[PDB]
Amino acid sequence: SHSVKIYDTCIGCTQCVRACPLDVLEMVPWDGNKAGTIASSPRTEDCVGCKRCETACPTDFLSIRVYLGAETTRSMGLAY
Amino acid sequence: LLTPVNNSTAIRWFIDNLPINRVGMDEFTRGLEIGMAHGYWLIGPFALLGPLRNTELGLVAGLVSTIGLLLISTIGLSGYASLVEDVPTEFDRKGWSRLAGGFLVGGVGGAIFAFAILQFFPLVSAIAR
Amino acid sequence: LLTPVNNSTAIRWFIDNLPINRVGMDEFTRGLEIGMAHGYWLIGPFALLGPLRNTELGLVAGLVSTIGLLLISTIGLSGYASLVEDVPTEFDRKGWSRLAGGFLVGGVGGAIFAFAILQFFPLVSAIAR
Amino acid sequence: TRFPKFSQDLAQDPTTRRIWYGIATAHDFESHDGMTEESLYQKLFATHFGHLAIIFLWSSGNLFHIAWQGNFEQWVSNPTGVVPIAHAIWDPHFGKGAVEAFTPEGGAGPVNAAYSGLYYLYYTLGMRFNSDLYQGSIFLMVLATVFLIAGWLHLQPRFRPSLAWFKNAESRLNHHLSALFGVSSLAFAGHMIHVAIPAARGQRVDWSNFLNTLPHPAGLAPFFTGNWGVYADPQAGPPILTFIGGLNPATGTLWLTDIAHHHLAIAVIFIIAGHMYRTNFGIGHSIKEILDAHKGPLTGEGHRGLYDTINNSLHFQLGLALASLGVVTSLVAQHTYALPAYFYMPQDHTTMAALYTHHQYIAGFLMVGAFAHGAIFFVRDYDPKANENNVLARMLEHKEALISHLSWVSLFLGFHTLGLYVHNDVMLAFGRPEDQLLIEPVFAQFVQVQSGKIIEGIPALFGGPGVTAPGEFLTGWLGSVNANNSPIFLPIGPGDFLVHHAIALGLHTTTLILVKGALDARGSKLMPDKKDFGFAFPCDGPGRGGTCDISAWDAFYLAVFWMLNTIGWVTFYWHWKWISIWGDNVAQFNASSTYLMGWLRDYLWANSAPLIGGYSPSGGTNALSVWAWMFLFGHLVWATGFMFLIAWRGYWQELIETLVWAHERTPLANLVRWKDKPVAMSIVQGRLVGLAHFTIGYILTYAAFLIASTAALYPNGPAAFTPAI
Amino acid sequence: VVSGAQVAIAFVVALIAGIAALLLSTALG
Amino acid sequence: SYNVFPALVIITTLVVPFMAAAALLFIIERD
Amino acid sequence: GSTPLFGGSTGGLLRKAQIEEKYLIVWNSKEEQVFEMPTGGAATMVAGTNVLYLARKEQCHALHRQLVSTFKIRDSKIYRVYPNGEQVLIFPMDGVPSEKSNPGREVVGYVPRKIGDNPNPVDVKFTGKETFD
Ligand code: CLA
Ligand code: CLA
Ligand SMILES: CC1=C(/C=C/C(C)=C/C=C/C(C)=C/C=C/C=C(C)/C=C/C=C(C)/C=C/C2=C(C)CCCC2(C)C)C(C)(C)CCC1
Ligand SMILES: CC1=C(/C=C/C(C)=C/C=C/C(C)=C/C=C/C=C(C)/C=C/C=C(C)/C=C/C2=C(C)CCCC2(C)C)C(C)(C)CCC1
Ligand SMILES: CC1=C(/C=C/C(C)=C/C=C/C(C)=C/C=C/C=C(C)/C=C/C=C(C)/C=C/C2=C(C)CCCC2(C)C)C(C)(C)CCC1
Ligand SMILES: CC(C)=CCC/C(C)=C/CC/C(C)=C/CC/C(C)=C/CC1=C(C)C(=O)c2ccccc2C1=O
Ligand code: SF4
Ligand code: SF4
Repeated sequence: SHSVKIYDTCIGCTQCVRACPLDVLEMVPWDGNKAGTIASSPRTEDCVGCKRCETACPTDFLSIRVYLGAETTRSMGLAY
Repeated sequence: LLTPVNNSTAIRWFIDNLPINRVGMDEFTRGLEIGMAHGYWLIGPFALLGPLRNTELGLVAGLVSTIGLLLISTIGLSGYASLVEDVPTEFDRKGWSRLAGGFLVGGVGGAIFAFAILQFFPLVSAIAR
Repeated sequence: LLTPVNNSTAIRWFIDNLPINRVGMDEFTRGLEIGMAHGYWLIGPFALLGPLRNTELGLVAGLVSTIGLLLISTIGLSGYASLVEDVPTEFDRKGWSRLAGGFLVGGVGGAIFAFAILQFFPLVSAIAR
Repeated sequence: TRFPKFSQDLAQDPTTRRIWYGIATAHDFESHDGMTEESLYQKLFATHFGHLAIIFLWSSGNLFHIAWQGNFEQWVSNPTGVVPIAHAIWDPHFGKGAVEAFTPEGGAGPVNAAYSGLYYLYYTLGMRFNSDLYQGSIFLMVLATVFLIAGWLHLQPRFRPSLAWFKNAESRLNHHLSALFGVSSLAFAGHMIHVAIPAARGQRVDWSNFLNTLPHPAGLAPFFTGNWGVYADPQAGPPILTFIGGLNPATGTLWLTDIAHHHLAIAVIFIIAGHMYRTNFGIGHSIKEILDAHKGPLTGEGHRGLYDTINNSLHFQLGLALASLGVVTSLVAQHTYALPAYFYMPQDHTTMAALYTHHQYIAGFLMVGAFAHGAIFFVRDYDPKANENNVLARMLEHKEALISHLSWVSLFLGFHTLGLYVHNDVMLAFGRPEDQLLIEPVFAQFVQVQSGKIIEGIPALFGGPGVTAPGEFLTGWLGSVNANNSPIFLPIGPGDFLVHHAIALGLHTTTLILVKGALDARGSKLMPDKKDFGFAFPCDGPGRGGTCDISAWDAFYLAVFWMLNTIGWVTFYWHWKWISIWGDNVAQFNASSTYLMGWLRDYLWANSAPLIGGYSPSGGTNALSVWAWMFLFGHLVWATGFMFLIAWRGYWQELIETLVWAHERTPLANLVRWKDKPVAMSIVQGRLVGLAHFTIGYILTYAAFLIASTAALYPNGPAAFTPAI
Repeated sequence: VVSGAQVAIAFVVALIAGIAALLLSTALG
Repeated sequence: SYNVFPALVIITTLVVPFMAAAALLFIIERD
Repeated sequence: GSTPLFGGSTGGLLRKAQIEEKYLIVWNSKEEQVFEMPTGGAATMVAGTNVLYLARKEQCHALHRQLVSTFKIRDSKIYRVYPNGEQVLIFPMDGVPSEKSNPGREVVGYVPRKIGDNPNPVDVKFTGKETFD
């Protein structure tokens, strides 16, 4: 399973959560930004590693990072 | 998707009664019939198109060629049989293993039988002469 | 007592994957591989050192000799198989019995295959002439 | 799925990627599960014993096959009239036309000619009988067994050396310099003086008589009393140690007594050198002390910290070792043709071409690998804190200046060198060959003149080698540099100018790709956290503009193409200049090498004719049919590489899913099921497999062309010369 | 020449290198 | 003086590669 | 208790000890000391309770004889171990040694006559009855 880490530069724009085609991500409440929220990655066992979340992230250098790890049936995207 | 190729009745009866699918068979006898079928016809390309096809030992060379092809095929099948672990009776590990043994015995035997027919087919008309 | 002969790893892997010990095999296919191995090399001493070794039918005499040796060996093994009663799967009575059947089929077949190679090995270089 | 046992990440992969990546990561011992530093060095030491043993088994196999199947004794009796034999052929696919094409005249059966030069090596060392070769083969197999036992023994828990033993740099340097270099070279000087020089004199010295055979009649009495000139004096018996210099005009090769004196002189230098560093006897240098003192005002901290940087990074050590090996391997190639050591080897033109090309391609791979492990060092082992402000961290600090100037030099060379070739090609096309840009290589002719080449308009600056090397070698050196049929400092002209700048383009461009990959290995503007992803990873996805081939591994992959291209230019140039010499066609080389059609027509097109006629419907087959077939095989493999390099993964993965559908729906075949799910090869694997087919196809094509063109059109030559005074 | 005895000797030396390689390769794994 | 053992070619280039491939199949597919 | 310190030998248990019966001998030791195994070789008994698996009852009784004669260890107990796992104490049966007479034992094998008054074999012809009855 890939590791999806969220760093403290997150502005809570939720764009990575909307970008994700696997519902890996969600917003939890936070105090570190004005939005009061931060992305979280509770369901990374469904993460395929497509990095659409990283594409959507607007912060210079990104607040969300996908590290491609061990491959599973889910993470390889296999229908068989 | 349900197609006429997927759904014909005497096509379904034929496939269901091929020795790999036929009810009541042991996996050895399944492999034996399969090998005998394949080894029989497989000598044809080896004997007629092989490098010694125009010499008098062309049939013998095609026979030993076919046995070589069946032995290497059996290595894959017997190795497959040792590693499957999956399903009950015919796809048992011992089940596939008995099929591999029967396939090789039938395969070599089918080639030898086809060799004997090709080597001694003049005898079927020998009564008249 | 635990010795280096008793304990080497790729010696243990080799013995564990000989057909008498290899996981996933049926006892017939076990016997088939064992017979094919033994019948193959056994024709060598019979064909080269037998009484007809210097005549043109020395290989045929060695082939029928090897089949005789395997048939008598099978009588001991099949008789052993009928009388064991002891243990489950491979040392089952039917288990040893299927091994005895496979041994004889493979043994005679290994001798015939080794006969064909010794009788027709000039064919492997026949393309050049 | 327990394979691979060293990686539980890979072992739990249910796809076919588990098999490929287990193979590809099997020798990456640092990244394995449960690896410690101490167990890593212990595993390497024993693995190195296994690699050593393979080298000796390879050499024993060559010795056995030449002894058992070759014609060494028949070749020793007639070195000009006998083609050396590598090994016999037994191929049951051969028809009658192939058996007789490979069967030499009067011969018993089909054989391969040998182009490794092993006969010339064995003969020059003094071997004269098949029993010499067979006892070499047995001895190297026993030597291989000893190293295999040693590797096994040093894995036993009583003999596994500690981590401090492996990191004792000073003791390893003292022993490797004094014994592994020095004593080994001293021993070789012993072989030359006791065995090889008497064999050249016609006196058989072997194990049965070498204890009672004086190599010099005054034996060892001039050595200890300091009267050493007796070993060089022709009136005190045949000399064993000389400094004649140059090449032997009867053979075209180095003087054997010069070779013996060379290895004796450098043995003393290496034995002395291996007394430099401080082991357990109080005296000697600390390497950490030498490095820490060398700190100047412009380079910051200087070399401080570099001891612990090098001694704790195997990738740094390997990168240094590969770079030095690669320089030395090129030097072997350049000096083997220019100063040949082996009897009858310069007369074997195919062997000289094969040996130059072999060692330059090896040198090219070693150079690329040195920069690869330099890049791996920066991602895996480089600690910026322990290397704070030293010369290493200062390279990374001005890395945009390094890359942009390397980019400038390669564009500066590439624009004008290509522009000059194209200018000359247009001139030739329009019938104006006197309007070519033909630049005289006067700076290199200046170098030749300083070594005593007589070239009319070029001055000897310091006064010539009479002033600058007034040694005993000077008469034999000057007689060999100015002689015809002498390979020392070949005549060069404008065609030599243009290809040397093309070579310099290939050297700077390949370096640029490798250095940028090594210096952007840790991060760039497009990927500032690249070191967190490692050496080899596919990309960072299509975001930020797209990031394909961003890893340091991908810069290795790109530079292999440029290395293959550069060594291609180098070996094309060596081959065409030498076949123009061997074929008495130097004026054609000087005329047609200044424009690129001349390279296409007069080098590639003309010398392909015996190769592609190696088999034909009109004339059957000949001995070149195997090279003709390999030449086509190499084109096929190279072109197959293009499929992997161009058609990337997502095409193939969607194709495989339809095949997976087809298998599961096909009767009698869907009963058979895979244990590992078929997937397309990974993005990195597609690049590696495509590079592998490209590279193998590159090498096999050129080797088939180089050997068959030389062995058919220019196989043999005199190599004797008349010295010049 | 390399007689038949010397070929047989060479295979015995090769067999001993083979078991030595077998010892090393299992100690390495 | 054409010294070959053809049976050694058959064994080392045909038989034991197919058996090494079978052995390697057991190594990479077991468990 | 634990096994005595012994590096193993080829003179110990065979497949009979897996399928038919093996034997267990239990003794207490006050001092760690070296004794000869009945299988062959030297072992060391621990300072505690010692348990040792042997192939025959005679091997167990031979060790008990060694433990008495050499080390003055008296309290040895021998068990017959069945392959299902059942232990049956066989030595000593009633806690009192066999050589000392004990009220409570039944006389077994007693023939109430001197040996020369046994009947003739012709007297017991065509029966399974023996002349030692
Ligand atoms: C006769 C035909 C000819 C042609 C068609 C070219 C064509 C080219 N030259 Mg070349 N060149 C020539 C003759 C020619 N040159 C001669 C006779 C010389 C010797 C002086 C050079 C020396 C030369 C240099 C040093 C460079 C070129 C470069 C170039 C390329 C871009 C030039 C440009 O004007 O970009 C438009 C101009 C710019 C983008 C900026 C101005 C660049 C100038 C050259 C820098 C001036 C600074 C300083 C005074 C001189 C350089 C410093 C130092 C290297 C000496 C272009 C392909 C450039 C190149 O190869 O880039 C890799 C380059 O740097 N040429
Ligand atoms: C023949 C094929 C070819 C050619 C000409 C090039 C050329 C170049 N490569 Mg490339 N390369 C190639 C194949 C080739 N490559 C392949 C197969 C790979 C593996 C993928 C690479 C991988 C690679 C890497 C990794 C790098 C290069 C770099 C370079 C540049 C090197 C510097 C130089 O020589 O400047 C001179 C420029 C040339 C020789 C290019 C041709 C210029 C033309 C002839 C001028 C056109 C004028 C014309 C009138 C305009 C067209 C108008 C028309 C439409 C009407 C140069 C642009 C390097 C770089 O970018 O350096 C800064 C670099 O790092 N290459
Ligand atoms: C036309 C048609 C068809 C057909 C087709 C085909 C394709 C067929 C084929 C066929 C075949 C393909 C056949 C074969 C046969 C075979 C045989 C007949 C065999 C025999 C064998 C034998 C007899 C053997 C024996 C042996 C030996 C010798 C030794 C060992 C043992 C054994 C016993 C094994 C169908 C029906 C579908 C339908 C209709 C039409
Ligand atoms: C060197 C070496 C080795 C080896 C050894 C040996 C001892 C071997 C042997 C081998 C052998 C010994 C082989 C054999 C083979 C066989 C075969 C190849 C067979 C075949 C057969 C067949 C094919 C048959 C068939 C048949 C018939 C004919 C009829 C009936 C049925 C059947 C099917 C049975 C090892 C590996 C250990 C290790 C390393 C080294
Ligand atoms: C990236 C990296 C790396 C790599 C590097 C490399 C790969 C390098 C290379 C480099 C090189 C590849 C270099 C070379 C150079 C050489 C030289 C420096 C030479 C010089 C010489 C000379 C100067 C000589 C002189 C002379 C002459 C010419 C003649 C006369 C005589 C005489 C001797 C005087 C490492 C691993 C560290 C780590 C970090 C990263
Ligand atoms: C090693 C072993 C156990 C073998 C057992 C015995 C077996 C089954 C041998 C069979 C080997 C083969 C030939 C496997 C097919 C390879 C394959 C999936 C190719 C499609 C493919 C192509 C053409 C590309 O260009 C490409 C480029 C970039 C990324 C991915 C790809 C890619 O995926
Ligand atoms: S890599 Fe793809 S699947 Fe994984 S969290 Fe990001 S968008 Fe979702
Ligand atoms: S990680 Fe990036 S895209 Fe996701 S909420 Fe934070 S700022 Fe927005």
